[PDB]
Amino acid sequence: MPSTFFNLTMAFSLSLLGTLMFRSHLMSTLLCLEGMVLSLFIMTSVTSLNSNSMSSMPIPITILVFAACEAAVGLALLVKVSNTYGTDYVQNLNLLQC
Amino acid sequence: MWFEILPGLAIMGVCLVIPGVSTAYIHKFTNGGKEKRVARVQYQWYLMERDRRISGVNRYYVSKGLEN
Amino acid sequence: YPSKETAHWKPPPWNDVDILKEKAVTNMTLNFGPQHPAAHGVLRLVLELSG
Amino acid sequence: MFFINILTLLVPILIAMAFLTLVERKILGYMQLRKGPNIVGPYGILQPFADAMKLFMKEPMRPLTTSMSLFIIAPTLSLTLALSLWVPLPMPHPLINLNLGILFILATSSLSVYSILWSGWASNSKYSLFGALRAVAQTISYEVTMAIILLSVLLMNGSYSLQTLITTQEHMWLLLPAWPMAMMWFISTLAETNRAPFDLTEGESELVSGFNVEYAAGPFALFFMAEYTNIILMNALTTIIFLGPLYYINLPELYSTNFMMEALLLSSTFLWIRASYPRFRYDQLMHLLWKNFLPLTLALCMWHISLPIFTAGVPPYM
Amino acid sequence: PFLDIQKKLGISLDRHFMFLSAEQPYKNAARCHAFEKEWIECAHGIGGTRAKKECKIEFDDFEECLLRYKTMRRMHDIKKQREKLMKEGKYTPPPHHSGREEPRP
Amino acid sequence: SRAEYVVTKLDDLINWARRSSLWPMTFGLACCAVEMMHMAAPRYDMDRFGVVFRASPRQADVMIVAGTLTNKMAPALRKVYDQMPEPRYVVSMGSCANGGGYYHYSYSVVRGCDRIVPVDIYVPGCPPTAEALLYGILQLQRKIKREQKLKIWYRR
Amino acid sequence: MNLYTVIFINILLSLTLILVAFWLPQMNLYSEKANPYECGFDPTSSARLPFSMKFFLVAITFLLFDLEIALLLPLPWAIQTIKTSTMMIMAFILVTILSLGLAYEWTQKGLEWTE
Amino acid sequence: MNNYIFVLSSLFLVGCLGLALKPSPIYGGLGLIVSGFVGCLMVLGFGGSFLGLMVFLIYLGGMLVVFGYTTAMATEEYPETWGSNWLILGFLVLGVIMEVFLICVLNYYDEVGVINLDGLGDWLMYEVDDVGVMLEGGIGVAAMYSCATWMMVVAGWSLFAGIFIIIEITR
Amino acid sequence: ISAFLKNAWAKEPVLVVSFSVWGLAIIMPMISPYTKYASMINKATPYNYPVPVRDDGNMPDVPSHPQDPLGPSLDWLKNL
Ligand code: SF4
Repeated sequence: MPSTFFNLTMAFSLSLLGTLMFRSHLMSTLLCLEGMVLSLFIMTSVTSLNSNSMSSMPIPITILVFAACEAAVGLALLVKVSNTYGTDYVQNLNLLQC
Repeated sequence: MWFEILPGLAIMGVCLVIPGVSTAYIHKFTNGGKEKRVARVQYQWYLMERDRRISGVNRYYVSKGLEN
Repeated sequence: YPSKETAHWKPPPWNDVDILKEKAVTNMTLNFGPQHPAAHGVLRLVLELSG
Repeated sequence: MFFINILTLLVPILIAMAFLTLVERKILGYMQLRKGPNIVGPYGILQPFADAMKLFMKEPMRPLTTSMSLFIIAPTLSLTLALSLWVPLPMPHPLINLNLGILFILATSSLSVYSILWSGWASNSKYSLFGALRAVAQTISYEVTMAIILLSVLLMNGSYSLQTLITTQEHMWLLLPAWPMAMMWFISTLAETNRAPFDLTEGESELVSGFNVEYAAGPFALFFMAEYTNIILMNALTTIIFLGPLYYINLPELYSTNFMMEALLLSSTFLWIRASYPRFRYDQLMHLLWKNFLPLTLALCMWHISLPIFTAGVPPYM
Repeated sequence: PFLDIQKKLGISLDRHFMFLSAEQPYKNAARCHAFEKEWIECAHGIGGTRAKKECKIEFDDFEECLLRYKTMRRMHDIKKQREKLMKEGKYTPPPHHSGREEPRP
Repeated sequence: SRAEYVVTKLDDLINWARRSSLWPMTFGLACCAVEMMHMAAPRYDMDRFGVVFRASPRQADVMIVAGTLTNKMAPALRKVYDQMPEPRYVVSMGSCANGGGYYHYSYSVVRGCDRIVPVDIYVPGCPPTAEALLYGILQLQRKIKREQKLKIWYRR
Repeated sequence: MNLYTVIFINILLSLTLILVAFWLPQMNLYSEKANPYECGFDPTSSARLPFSMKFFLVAITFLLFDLEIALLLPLPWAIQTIKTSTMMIMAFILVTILSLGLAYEWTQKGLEWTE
Repeated sequence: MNNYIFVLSSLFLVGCLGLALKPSPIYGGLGLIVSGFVGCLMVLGFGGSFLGLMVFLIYLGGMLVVFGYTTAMATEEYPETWGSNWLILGFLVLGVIMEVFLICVLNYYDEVGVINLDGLGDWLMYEVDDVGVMLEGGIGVAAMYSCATWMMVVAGWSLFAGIFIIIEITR
Repeated sequence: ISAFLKNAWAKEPVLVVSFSVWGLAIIMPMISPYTKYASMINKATPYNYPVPVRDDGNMPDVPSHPQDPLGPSLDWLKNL
């Protein structure tokens, strides 16, 4: 239990590091957001199962629901971004500097 | 005619009946004449474990009756 | 208060729209023949497709 | 002994698919007024093995533009999932009794799409990409309605375990209570297997070949083997869910035989349809599903939520 | 809650699954039900700052039941000492601890 | 008996597989493609002999050059032949393809497909009868039936 | 242990078939044989160029509908509840919301494809 | 079988590191599917069946859509894999070796506090109702339809409004 | 406006049947006489141990033996 939770914490931390450190592609960043979501889902489900707190297991499924909604919004934003600047490279996303 | 479809379909049918019969017979043979017990629920798993511990041979299928 | 770094900045457009360089939309080019089951044997119907 | 059981579940299934190829070709021939294969052995019984040999002995190819990793992975994954899906099936006693057998089947079949997808991307060819994206569309179509169909029938089954379906249909077929669900399930299985009329992911006419355009020899053989294993698997799933066989605890072999009969008949029906009908345009496939199957499927889902409550017939958990 | 709309209206949209002692489906009590109940009842009435000092015993017991650190360390020490004895040739496990026992139904 | 005996039987099995299952690529350039279609038709039924058409050259064995081979076409035919995987065979059907045919003295027509690819079986006609093409296919099967690849390796 | 064993055997069988296929046949490799295929005439561009999708809206809608299937799947266990009125009402509400969302996307020409 | 869950968690960390190094989105999605499978196995080991099967199903669908979008929009002429750039490859191997070193360091410094490579697997499942009947996560997740109805209400509204939101955004 | 529904039944039958079955699903639980029995059966299904209650002498209704006439009876289910 404790080692597994530590490992999941490290997984989430690495995903967050990848999110905060960009690398040209916006879809990749969205994927890192997903990775964070998955690590959190696993941590929550493990905690609930180990506690035998069945009254809490709706919460993880809601986590998935809202994460999917956010991902859909992100992909729509990607659609708009590509339809404008021809690609999804974040370098072109710098018009508001001035 | 259409009778010549039946050969390959016969090979089909034999090869598709073999799995179920084979698995049923293997289950019976390897669980001592009774089809494998199913542990859909922790209660059934507990009963099977009790049977294993009571058998004295560490096999759940070996049963003990009033004689015990 | 200007700076050497920002000297190349320009005022934002009065309406938010920015006169952006036109994106040259490139459409894939597909041979679709000659050796194609639906090309009747000897047609090089070079197709220009989007999706 | 479990290994002997594994052999007795895999070897006959592989042979069944091998001969399904021949049965398809011969049935199409006799339905098109020709004899089909009938030289390679008595009545063409050795043709499947001849073709398997030829494919595995033809040169395997590694085109310079391919991503060799996924190019070699995806076929292997296809065959692996095809074989694996046979595990949980109860015929009548399953090799592996999973409580959530139907969810297992759904997840594994849904993963099968990634074989097509990754193969189409790794081929790095235009027709391969077309095939991969058409597979995307086919999945987007079928999955949403497949899931609701299985849920609707499960509201009467009582649980997600497949073995429970036998006891549920101990008296009647599920088809009679739910033929409307059954026909949508049948068409959805047709779509899922990429079979005609919905044979778009390898539309030999439009695209010379879909995902498997750059694949030759043994890899292509693996893709074909996975396809014709999935056909039998889906027909078996229909036979188990609907068209319930007969279970007499004393006589399991009767269930085994009835299952073989019904599954063979439905698998033949697949080929019957292939020969009978034209092909859809993948936009038309998507519209068919989303704008006809999905509304009715959802309405029937609500109907089957209501029916247990107002008929006082909620099934037993366990 | 910042707005006590639920308390005002007398409804509990989300107040009934805040902890482990809360009602669980089909009366399947959770881990540390008793300890959490003790902590909650001890802290009820008295404020948070008073609780953090007064109900410390109950909270510590609940933490032990929930995370189980002291038990883990206890077992680690036992097994490390047993390993040291075994390497020194001082100890042998009893038959039941070695896997040969008379089963109890 | 001898390693030669076992190798001979292995080679026989190899060639039995290859000749029993050979999949022509869907190649057809002119009239002669129509007689190829008729050979596919119910009356003769190529499938009966294990012969089934496949579209992708990557999944074919025999290229049936049916029709005239124009200069413009020659590169495409050469590349599809090259892209076919080995072992691969070439069947030339019709005068158009065996030689220049009716259009032999023209400025556009390549005088024979054998110039652009190595041919195995030449089927004459204009158009060769579907029966003639079937006989050519059987001839190619005989050619495969005598291969001795494994034997030549073992003796090598 | 048994599920692991069967799936590992399946994986090993598939890998063994792949290895046989890749190490048995005689290989003659040259550039023309190894180049991509396009119906006889060399490619005019890469296969990695953007490939516009005309069903992106229904792709995202498929994500949302998959999650709503997710919400629905607990029904076989839920129906065993003692609060049947609430269970049925909530399921009807969820399915009605799904249907109304589909109806809106239909009437807004969403299920149609861009051109 | 004692190191089973730890090995699964470590493989999950490896998959998440691969995702973090943000390769081409196709390979990122591949690694993400592998990570989802590993998470499903972890949940199943802890005894929750529905939740793990559930992530697997949902994310097969999600990563299918991600594939569609990346190939329609997030593509280069030369997609970059993990081994394409020595920077990414070196930091991948570095992540593996550094995580191993950290595991060993924590093990030695405190053998019980966080990681306990000694007795690994002893403290997985804590309690079980041996004679209980309903214990599977399905019942807990079905609580939404009876007790935690507010939860399903908010989730359903989330999806419902999501439909309108994406419609207008993509307009 | 019977013409509207009738033309719908002629041209777009799927939507008509969908809406009809949706309405029937909403209606029937109220109409049906057996709806009451669903919750009663679910309560009947005994999935937890019936913990006995200490006999303080002020409990006439609760039985002292399973086969006693007092307490809940399931004959309504036995011949539902
Ligand atoms: S060989 Fe004769 S029949 Fe055949 S294509 Fe040429 S002209 Fe026509």
